[PDB]
Amino acid sequence: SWEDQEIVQGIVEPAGTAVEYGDHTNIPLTSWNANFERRTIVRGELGMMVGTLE
Amino acid sequence: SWEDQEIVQGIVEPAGTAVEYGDHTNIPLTSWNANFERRTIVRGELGMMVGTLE
Repeated sequence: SWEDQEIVQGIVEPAGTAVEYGDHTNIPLTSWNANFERRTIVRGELGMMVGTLE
Repeated sequence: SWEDQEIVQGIVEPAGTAVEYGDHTNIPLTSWNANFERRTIVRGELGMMVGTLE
């Protein structure tokens, strides 16, 4: 909006590996991780000056 | 028109580079420059002379 300072984008990485089944074996677990990437806004200005005789 | 001396064509170069915006910063100014390129007209003459016996 030209007054804001940053633009944010997210990223999520899932994780988890399968295991051979067993009745009494421990249950393996899945999970996920989250990261964010930010970009800064740069604003520029330019102007002009005009006289009368000019 | 074969009697004029020059043919003139204009050229305009704008100028001005932006700067980062600031609330209390100096306003940058754009401008322009003008030049006029001239080409000279060249006249050439050729004649003939015929005699009676010739």
